[PDB]
Amino acid sequence: GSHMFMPSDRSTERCETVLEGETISCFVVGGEKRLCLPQILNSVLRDFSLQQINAVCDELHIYCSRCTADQLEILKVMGILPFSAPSCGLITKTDAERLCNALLYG
Repeated sequence: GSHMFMPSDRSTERCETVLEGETISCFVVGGEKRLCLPQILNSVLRDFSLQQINAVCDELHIYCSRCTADQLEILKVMGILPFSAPSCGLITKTDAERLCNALLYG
């Protein structure tokens, strides 16, 4: 058992937010919505190269976190990711908005 060692709460539900016209699934962590990165890359930023996206993320000091086992499962149950997805990155709402703004406009 891990509970006796005082583990932190895990994600138990998902939510969503609208990013540049697309509804993206998220998990609230630390008071901020964390957006499913693959979903963004496959929709709002579908026509941008991963090289450019990555380059701009670095310039904006955007850190992409990794889905916990619980978050990965929830996204799969929601049909957002295939059941065979090995992992999934997350990006904060603020970071995602700035990234899309930098790429889509100006």
